[PDB]
Amino acid sequence: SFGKLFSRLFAKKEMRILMVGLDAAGKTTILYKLKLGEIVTTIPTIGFNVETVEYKNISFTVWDVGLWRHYFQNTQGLIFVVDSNDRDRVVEARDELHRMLNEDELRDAVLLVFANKQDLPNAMNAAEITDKLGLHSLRQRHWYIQSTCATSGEGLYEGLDWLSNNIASK
Ligand SMILES: Nc1nc2c(ncn2[C@@H]2O[C@H](COP(=O)(O)OP(=O)(O)O)[C@@H](O)[C@H]2O)c(=O)[nH]1
Ligand SMILES: [Mg+2]
Repeated sequence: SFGKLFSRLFAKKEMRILMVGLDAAGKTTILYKLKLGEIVTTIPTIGFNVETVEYKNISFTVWDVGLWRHYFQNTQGLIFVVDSNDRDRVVEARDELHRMLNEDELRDAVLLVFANKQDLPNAMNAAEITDKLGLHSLRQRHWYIQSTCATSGEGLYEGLDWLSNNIASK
């Protein structure tokens, strides 16, 4: 499944794909669903828990948003996970997304937004999320938004296919 997607990137030097988002967005769930290796938790500085899956030359690195700079230098992809059902935190998610995009060291990173929890009845759809995250206003960035249900895995392949293809082409 996902392994073949990411083995496209074999030619690259050691790289990072950062996946961030507010607490409860579904990040840990997605990491587990990838099935690309054990999720290992480290605490590099007091109060800062990082989860990492190392698959071949790729480190999937996950923390909650809402001294990160040393991680950015080899980050090729940025995945931003939003709870599509959490209307009351979408403004906060927009702010955290754009602060991340304001980091000079992430200028060239490819952006994948997972609009997660699409299984939920009252979830905002991907178009609403796009509007509310100000994605249409980005002009230099390569970005894509993908509707997902992390607990079933639905949508993960499609979004990761896009992400890996976009990094690979560089
Ligand atoms: N309904 C629904 N629940 C989800 C989905 N993805 C994750 N969750 C749930 O949301 C909660 C938070 O997930 P978690 O992976 O720990 O979020 P994290 O804080 O971003 O690491 C858990 O109860 C998950 O089962 C989804 O697509 N749909
Ligand atoms: Mg988590």
